[PDB]
Amino acid sequence: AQQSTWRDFGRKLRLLSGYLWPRGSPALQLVVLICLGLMGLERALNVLVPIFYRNIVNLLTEKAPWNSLAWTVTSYVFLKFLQGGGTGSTGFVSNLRTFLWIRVQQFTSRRVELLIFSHLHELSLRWHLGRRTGEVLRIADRGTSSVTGLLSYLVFNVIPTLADIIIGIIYFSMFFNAWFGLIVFLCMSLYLTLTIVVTEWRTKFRRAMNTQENATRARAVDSLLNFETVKYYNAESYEVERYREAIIKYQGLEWKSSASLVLLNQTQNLVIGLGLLAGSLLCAYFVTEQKLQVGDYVLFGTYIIQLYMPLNWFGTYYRMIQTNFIDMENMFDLLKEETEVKDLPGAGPLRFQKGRIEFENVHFSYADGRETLQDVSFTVMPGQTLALVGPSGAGKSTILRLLFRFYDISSGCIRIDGQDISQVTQASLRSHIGVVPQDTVLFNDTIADNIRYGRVTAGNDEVEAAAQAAGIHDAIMAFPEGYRTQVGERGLKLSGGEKQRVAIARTILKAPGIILLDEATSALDTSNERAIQASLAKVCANRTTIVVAHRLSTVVNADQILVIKDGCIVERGRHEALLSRGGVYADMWQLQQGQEE
Amino acid sequence: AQQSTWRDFGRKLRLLSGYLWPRGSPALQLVVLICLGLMGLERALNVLVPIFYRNIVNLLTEKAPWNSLAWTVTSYVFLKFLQGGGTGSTGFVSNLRTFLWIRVQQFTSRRVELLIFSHLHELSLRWHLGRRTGEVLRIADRGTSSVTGLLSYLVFNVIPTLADIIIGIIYFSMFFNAWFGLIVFLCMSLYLTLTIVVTEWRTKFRRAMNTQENATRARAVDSLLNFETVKYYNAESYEVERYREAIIKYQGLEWKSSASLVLLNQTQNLVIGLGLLAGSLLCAYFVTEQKLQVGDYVLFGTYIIQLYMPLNWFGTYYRMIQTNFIDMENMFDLLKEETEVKDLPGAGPLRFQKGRIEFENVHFSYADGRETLQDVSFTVMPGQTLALVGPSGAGKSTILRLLFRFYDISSGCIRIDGQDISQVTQASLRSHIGVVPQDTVLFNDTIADNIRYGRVTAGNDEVEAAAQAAGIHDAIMAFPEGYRTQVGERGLKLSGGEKQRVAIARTILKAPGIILLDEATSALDTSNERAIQASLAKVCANRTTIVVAHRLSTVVNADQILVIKDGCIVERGRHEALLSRGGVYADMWQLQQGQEE
Repeated sequence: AQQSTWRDFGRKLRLLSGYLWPRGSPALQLVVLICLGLMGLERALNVLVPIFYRNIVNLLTEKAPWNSLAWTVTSYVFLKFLQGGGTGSTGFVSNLRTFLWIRVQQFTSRRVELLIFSHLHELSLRWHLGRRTGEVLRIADRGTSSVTGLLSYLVFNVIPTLADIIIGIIYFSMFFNAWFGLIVFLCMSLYLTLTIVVTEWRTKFRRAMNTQENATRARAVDSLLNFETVKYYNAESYEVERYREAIIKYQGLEWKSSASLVLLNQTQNLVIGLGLLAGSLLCAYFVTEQKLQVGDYVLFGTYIIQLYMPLNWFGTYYRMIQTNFIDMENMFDLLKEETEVKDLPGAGPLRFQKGRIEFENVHFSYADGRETLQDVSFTVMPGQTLALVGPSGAGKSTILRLLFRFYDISSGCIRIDGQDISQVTQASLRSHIGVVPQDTVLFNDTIADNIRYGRVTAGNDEVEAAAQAAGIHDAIMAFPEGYRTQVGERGLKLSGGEKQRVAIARTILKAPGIILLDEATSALDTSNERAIQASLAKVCANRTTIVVAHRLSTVVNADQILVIKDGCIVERGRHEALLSRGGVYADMWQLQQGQEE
Repeated sequence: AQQSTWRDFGRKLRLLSGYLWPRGSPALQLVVLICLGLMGLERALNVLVPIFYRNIVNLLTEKAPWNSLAWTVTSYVFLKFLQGGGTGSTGFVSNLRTFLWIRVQQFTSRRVELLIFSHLHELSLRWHLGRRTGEVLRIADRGTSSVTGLLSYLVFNVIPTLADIIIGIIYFSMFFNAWFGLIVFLCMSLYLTLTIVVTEWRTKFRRAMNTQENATRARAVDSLLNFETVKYYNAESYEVERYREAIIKYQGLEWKSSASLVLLNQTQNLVIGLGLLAGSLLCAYFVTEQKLQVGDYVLFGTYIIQLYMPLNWFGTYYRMIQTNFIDMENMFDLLKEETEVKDLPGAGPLRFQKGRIEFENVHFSYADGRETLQDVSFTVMPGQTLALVGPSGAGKSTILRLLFRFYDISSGCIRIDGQDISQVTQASLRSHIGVVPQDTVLFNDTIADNIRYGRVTAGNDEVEAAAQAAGIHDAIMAFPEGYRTQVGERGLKLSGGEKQRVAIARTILKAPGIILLDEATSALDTSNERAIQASLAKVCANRTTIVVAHRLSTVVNADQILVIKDGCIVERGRHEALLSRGGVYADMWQLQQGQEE
């Protein structure tokens, strides 16, 4: 229950990383089994090959014919080839183990990254505005690389290194005289303690260096963005002198940081030299003079400096483990709770005998932000043109946003045909109704598979039926590549109303039950819209149509309109009556006829 | 004369990097001398210490008392401590050499970076058009780090490594039998050739991996910025399937890249193993059986794998040398030619008996861009209010920049008092006249040393004389820290006209001869300006004043105005006459009196 690094670490491993591989089950567990087998084989070879080095030295000092030497030295060169030298040539089986490990690394990275990317298509848009999304994608894929590097380094470069230390200290404690193992243990404990102490002494100097670095960069960048000001008042020498003393003090701080780093290197060198100074325990100390051989010296001198080379790399792991742990908690905690979605059981899709919609007393405020609807209730028969054309506040878009189930509002629930919307599922509502946006964004793809996006699986009718029904067969046959023009925004800007008519073509390829015009054009001239409205309102048919606008040449229904004020209806009138009797829309009509010239 | 990497490289070293250190001349050449001495000492120790290893092995196989062994093995541990192990512990004298080298590294980095930063305060914005300065500052400090890393790596990690190779091959060619040196030379030539061939084979795979990486990132980021479009039309599975196959083909390309990298590691391992396979030339090959000792084997087995460990690091140097060379040519060529400045000899500062200014037929166009002045000539007596208040084109703001000597214009040079401006120096003109900008930018500093820039070494009359003469002593005594409020833009936004009145306070602390009131407020209400204009025009005194505006409640001089049209005067009139006779300013006055309500 405490805030530490084993309660959450033990909670996230309760069979969560246990079904990590349920896809390639015949031929993926064999890969990790062969990787563990090669890891154990390499840990065995690291102890096995200096024994053969000692055998070569003992056979040279105790002279033998060439048949007892040639196969021995070729087998030694072979067994050293299987484990490489030191850092150089990285061994024969370790890099092969990484070449086999890269496939399951790609598999687990693909799994966790698709899990994140599939999680970020639920959890609603109310939370869809943190302030940015490039930063959350950057911490997302840094977190995926972080968790795969963390698991790889923790299972490959910490635990096998410690196992090599344990098998070496068992070797020195059992097989020479149980005297060298005390030296190895004290030297390695002193090495690790001095390394972590000078590392935690160095981190604050590095942080001060970074703060002085971005301070002395921010002192210069604003001085050079003010070029006109520095060409004024002829004071360039003062600014270059101040930047001179700023970079002087920055060089002083990073000189302190470099002094800390070379002191770390000096302490590691002093510890490894004092540990290697016990090579004088190979002469006249009941060693090598009475009861040991010649190769027992070179075995020590090879194996001690052999097992100390992975201990150099404790630098640039510890900070990497810290950054990987903070990236793991950032990707684990700050991404996955819930926002709004209620897919409760016992839910039929929808009921669609007609196209009615019904409203009863909606009440919502934007989390005590922008004021919005109150006391709105009306009933629309199947097949009707309805306008929401009041002043440009929040209640206009409010009608457009709410029927699509972005968020719940009040105890009262909306009733489309015969069932409330809080009980039924999401996908039937998102499929049976279809809106027309204010502006259409084409993806970086062709024009033909931007019209495809609603239906799916083309079917070879989108250039034949949808392009002709929108009246755009000429312009889809007026492309240099025929119709496959592979630009959405990285090439030519297409037009203003062309994006709206291709959104209407997408709506035709959706075939909705209730269409919600949502601010039809709002960007270009009305002379194109009033000319091509016979094809724009072809999708306007025997179905419920709800349109919002402010250029009121489109609203010519003359049946009933619902001019809104501050999210509150006070008239619930109609077009001829709001031009005649209840003038609020009439005053807007006077100022609009004054606006037309 | 050819475009290659030695003509310019030999031209930039003709005594340019020869006076690199003329500041710390008593105690900075000793530092680089001790660094070269320690480099030579470490190159000597790398050959010296395996000789003592051979002596230890020969004395152990040819048994001696402990007095002939103990000092020998302690001296060997000492001499190995002075040069470290392999990569581990980095030696005793090399890291000390870098600790002494970091000071002269800071010195040369400070020199070249202050040279760049002092060069970028000269010439004319006839370059101050490069639509980006963050990138040129980024390329600038990357170039400084580039050139210091290039010089350090070239003098420390290439030439001493080659000297170690030469002294080793002289050792093998002179001291064993002149047979092992052929093996070492052939092995190292084969190693370097295979390394550079597989490196140039791998670079194109890395470039293809980077192109597929940013392609598959750009395919996802625009899909997720269109979250409303993907919540529309319920087609999330299609986008995640397309992103699935995109990251599949990206993983295939980077699998090819990783295969190339592990093939490079395999080729290096094969070459070092085939070179080490000549350790079978230490048995029955006129070696170690008739005329050599036991330590001659371990000398070979230590020194061959000793001198091959710097040869591993040819990777991640060659690409670094390429990036450092392209950064060096980017910082060397694309920064320093000239723009405009003419500081020719034979130039008096200025002549300042009065405050006259005189104009004769200016003609300029913005490099065939925006059309500007033609046929403008007039004469202003010392002490006069003059307006340039035509339509908002390019001819209004032409004069302030032009009189301040930003650029030459035509054969007609301007004559301020008795001398043309193309002959005299820059600093006297930039000091004797002072302008008032449209908007004032406060630096990230206190308020008191933002007023202090004009005088230099203000001492403490700026809060007493300048703050009282501008009438701002109350607001400079109304701060929580008294007056030292350490925010310019990172804290509170101060006000609109407060920046203009503190610019007027800076102008008072400049004490100009001719003031150019360039677009006084242009952002806030006129009721503050017309109330505090008695302190705004306190600097308006017995001196030449030139003001530009469009809110014409300020221009009340009624002496002579110079309303401009398309950079051309056709009236050269006055206020009462342009309201009475030559109506162009009168038509502007009619539409402005129609604009006031």
